[PDB]
Amino acid sequence: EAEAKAKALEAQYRERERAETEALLARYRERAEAEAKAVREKAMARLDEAVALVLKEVLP
Amino acid sequence: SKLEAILSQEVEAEIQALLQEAEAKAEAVKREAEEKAKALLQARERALEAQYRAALRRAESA
Repeated sequence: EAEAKAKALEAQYRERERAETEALLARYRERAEAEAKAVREKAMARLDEAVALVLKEVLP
Repeated sequence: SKLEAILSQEVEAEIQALLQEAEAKAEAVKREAEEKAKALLQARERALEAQYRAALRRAESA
């Protein structure tokens, strides 16, 4: 009974292990792409308001 | 012989005590082997839960 419980117990929780590792990997993929498009989107609202003033600042 | 019958009551006393001791030693066997199934079951469970915790922490941090 000990070795039977150990075998099926390992079966169940290793399957939960792989379920976990996909269940967090692909979700952090989709959030990372959302935040990449978010930071590019907030950036591409001012990208020539900044470069105009700093090319003013560089030029003597 | 009467003293042979007294030898028989000594032998029956030994039979009584020997079946008592037989059940005593078999009882200790079944006891300790069950409680080592116990505490070993528990060690297995906490280890595999801790290993799944390692999966939790490490995959989320990655």
